[PDB]
Amino acid sequence: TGDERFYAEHLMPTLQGLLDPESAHRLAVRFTSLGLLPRARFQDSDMLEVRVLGHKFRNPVGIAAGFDKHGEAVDGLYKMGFGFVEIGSVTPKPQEGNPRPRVFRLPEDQAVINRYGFNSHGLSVVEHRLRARQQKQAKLTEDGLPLGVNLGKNKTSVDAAEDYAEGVRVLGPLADYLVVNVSSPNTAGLRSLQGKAELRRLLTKVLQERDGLRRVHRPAVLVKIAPDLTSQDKEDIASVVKELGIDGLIVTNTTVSRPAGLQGALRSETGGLSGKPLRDLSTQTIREMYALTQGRVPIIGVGGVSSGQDALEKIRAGASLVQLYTALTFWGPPVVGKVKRELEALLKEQGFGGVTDAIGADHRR
Ligand SMILES: Cc1cc2nc3c(=O)[nH]c(=O)nc-3n(C[C@H](O)[C@H](O)[C@H](O)COP(=O)(O)O)c2cc1C
Ligand SMILES: CC(=O)Nc1ccc(-c2ccc(-c3ccccc3)cc2)cc1C(=O)O
Ligand SMILES: CCCCCCCCCC[N+](C)(C)[O-]
Ligand SMILES: O=C(O)c1cc(=O)[nH]c(=O)[nH]1
Repeated sequence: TGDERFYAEHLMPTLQGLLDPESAHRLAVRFTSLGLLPRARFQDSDMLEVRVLGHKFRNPVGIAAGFDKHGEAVDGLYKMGFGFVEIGSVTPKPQEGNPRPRVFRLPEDQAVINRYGFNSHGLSVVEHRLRARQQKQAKLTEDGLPLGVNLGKNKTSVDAAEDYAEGVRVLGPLADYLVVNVSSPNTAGLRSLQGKAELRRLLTKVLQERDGLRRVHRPAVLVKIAPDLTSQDKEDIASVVKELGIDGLIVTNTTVSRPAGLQGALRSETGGLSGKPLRDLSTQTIREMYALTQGRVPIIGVGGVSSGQDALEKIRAGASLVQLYTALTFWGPPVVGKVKRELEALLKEQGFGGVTDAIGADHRR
């Protein structure tokens, strides 16, 4: 029917009652890849346009990594209304991830816990999948609909930095921006790459490889961090980011914390928690990183965004763009248009000429 209320109150609840989360996810990717979606309707206004990372974004709402892990539904996602698409978290070689079940719903908390473990088709498969639509994407990007590629590492890799280096060389030429994901809570020792010494070495290699690509194929490089960092960790990341000239940060992957108050029966499953319970922890992390980097480093805010208010709070905290995933798993496609519509209304209501004017607003009051 293509209606917010119908999807949230009937279609989605029914779907989740018939299919486990991973099955619903696979089914969703299929329908999305085929463009079988409800009306978009919402028309992006000039107010939502953002210029950052060397690109124009029709609107600041993107689909976070993890929904389209292998780059199979990019075009369908733009059709859904996202201002930008970030694909997967691709590992050099293909790998299956953890055994099932590996993802769980916490309906009473509007949250999800996942421990997929980097299931990925691998760089080669994704490379050819993106090459098949490389020129179509070039036009989309020019039209204000950029593509991001999230890089991960193989479970059995003996050289983490080389895994990311490979990703930069293979998919960097096909992306507007690359994401060095060192914040997955489901890969042993991965988060330790967020440490100062280890991060500096890793990012120096990544940036060298990126700089070695032809200008037209030279993507911006961002680092995606966890919401569970100590104050010391954040200070160190900010320092390395400014020292190396990292282009941006994606703030907050899922959390390994289990906030008091979770009601879901599956709250104690191992994995990263996403959704509403993560929202403010992520917003506060965005706020801190913005201040530590003097507002000079673009931030993509993500974690628990399901409304215009959620989006604006992250923008005012310092995010230039935001992403969502879990909200889509509960409310369906209509949630994209809802967030954009509510965000536009709030911007006007609060006297902002547009999204750009609101970025980091809280720090100036
Ligand atoms: C099932 C699932 C799979 C995910 N896979 C990835 C991934 O491969 N790479 C990554 O950087 N983040 C991944 N994420 C994290 C999301 O990109 C995002 O940082 C986090 O879920 C917070 O946003 P949300 O509350 O809107 O879901 C995943 C999240 C979920 C729920
Ligand atoms: C862990 C995870 O990714 N879960 C999920 C991921 C996606 C979805 C989904 C998203 C979009 C539709 C859709 C698409 C086209 C037309 C109409 C509806 C359907 C299902 C549901 C879940 C879920 O847990 O239930
Ligand atoms: C992904 C399973 C959820 C089932 C709903 C599929 C909705 C079809 C939307 C109809 N349409 C393409 C015409 O807009
Ligand atoms: O593949 C996964 O398990 C995964 C990766 C990541 O970066 N974040 C997450 O929540 N899950």
